[PDB]
Amino acid sequence: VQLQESGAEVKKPGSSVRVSCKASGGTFDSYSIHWVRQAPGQGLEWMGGIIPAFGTLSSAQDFQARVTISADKSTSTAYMELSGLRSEDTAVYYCARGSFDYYFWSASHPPNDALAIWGQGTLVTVSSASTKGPSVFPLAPSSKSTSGGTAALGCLVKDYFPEPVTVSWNSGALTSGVHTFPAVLQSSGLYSLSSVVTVPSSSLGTQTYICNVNHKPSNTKVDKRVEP
Amino acid sequence: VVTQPPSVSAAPGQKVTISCSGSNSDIGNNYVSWYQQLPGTAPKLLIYDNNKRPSGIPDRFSGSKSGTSATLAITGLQAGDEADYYCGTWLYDRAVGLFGGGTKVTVLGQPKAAPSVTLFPPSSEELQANKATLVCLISDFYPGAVTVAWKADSSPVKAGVETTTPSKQSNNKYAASSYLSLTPEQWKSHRSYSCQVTHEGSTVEKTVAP
Ligand SMILES: CCCSc1nc(N[C@@H]2C[C@H]2c2ccc(F)c(F)c2)c2nnn([C@@H]3C[C@H](OCCO)[C@@H](O)[C@H]3O)c2n1
Repeated sequence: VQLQESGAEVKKPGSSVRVSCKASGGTFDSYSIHWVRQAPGQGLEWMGGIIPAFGTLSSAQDFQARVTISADKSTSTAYMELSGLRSEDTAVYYCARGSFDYYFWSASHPPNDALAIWGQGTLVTVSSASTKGPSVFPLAPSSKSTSGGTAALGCLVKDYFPEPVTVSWNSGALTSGVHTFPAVLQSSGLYSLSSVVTVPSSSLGTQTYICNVNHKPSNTKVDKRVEP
Repeated sequence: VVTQPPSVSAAPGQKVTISCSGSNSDIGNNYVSWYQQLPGTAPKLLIYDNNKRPSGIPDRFSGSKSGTSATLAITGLQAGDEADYYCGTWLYDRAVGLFGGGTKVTVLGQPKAAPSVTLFPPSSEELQANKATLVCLISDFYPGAVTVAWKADSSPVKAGVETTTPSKQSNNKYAASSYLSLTPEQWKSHRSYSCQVTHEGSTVEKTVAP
């Protein structure tokens, strides 16, 4: 039902990446697996595909000599390795599962296969700048952040590299009124972002608020208590 | 390359049409599928087998093919249809996949919205690490363009200010954030600091004091 991809990472120019695609709540069976990339603010680009049941693979002409597409049958994990990494290889790497069951395939009849299930994507950043975990600071609710009624409180995720950083509240239980803002890039080359949550003003002395900051490139998770 | 128009626009409730132009070797001899990508989301399958729809996909989306050219159509164009749309093919002969350039769908006549502004002062924990950041968060504005100016008391501060580009939210409104980097000393030296947000000639100003 889902395609669980490996975490975002920085990778040095000239190095190689291996992105994992794990199927959860379902197995590869006889469906195709495809790697599709998207550079920030750019289109989708097909890289290569495999039918894990057969071990039969293909890659785009532009990647043929740098991409290695593989798959493990049982476990149900597919891999895409891309070598000689360059700044132009910075992109979100998606894995996707086809709709067609290739056990019923007849080679004289092309199938109506399409990219039915997609992974969330892993952002590979190709840079010679090294990884940095974030510094997480609480953004306390005060009378200057109150609107009635409701009250705004948040977390400041300062000086991290590379992107992304995800933020949830109360271990995912608090989803209503959450606004995680896109990061700013400082002149230092480090990023910072903020996450806010609009809660009822009356619950400020009775409800605990913790923002859960995930920085997968540094394998950091900061659970920051936001008190009044 | 499979060509798509970069931008397509229509008002709420009418019909929009997305073209996918190719050649015989790509679109011509093979099946075209359609993909939708909302901002920040992974692509989603809308149309497969030139015209068929997967489960959950509303009937407002339809697909067609005429040789080297394919078309996606949207009827009763909603606010939630504002996304990026791609056509994709599989070259059966060569065993290769190909996506068109992608089209951005913009919905016309969206009402103007005043920005919602929240300003946060430095946290005492940040101040203890001998650094200070003022956090100005801007949300629910339309059109997606604001101007941010910061002030120390009432004097203009240009240095140590980092503002993002405006970003589209899930409610088709826009958001942006501006940060003012200070030393704890400068923060305490002044009696106040302001973040002024201008949008459509009107300003929403917030203040924080030590
Ligand atoms: C060797 C590659 C196996 S992956 C594969 N995928 C097929 N369908 C792809 C999903 C659909 C698709 C649609 C739109 C896109 F934009 C996109 F990127 C992808 C597919 N259809 N036919 N085949 C045959 C199977 C056969 O390989 C197995 C024996 O070598 C080869 O002839 C392919 O052309 C597909 N394979």
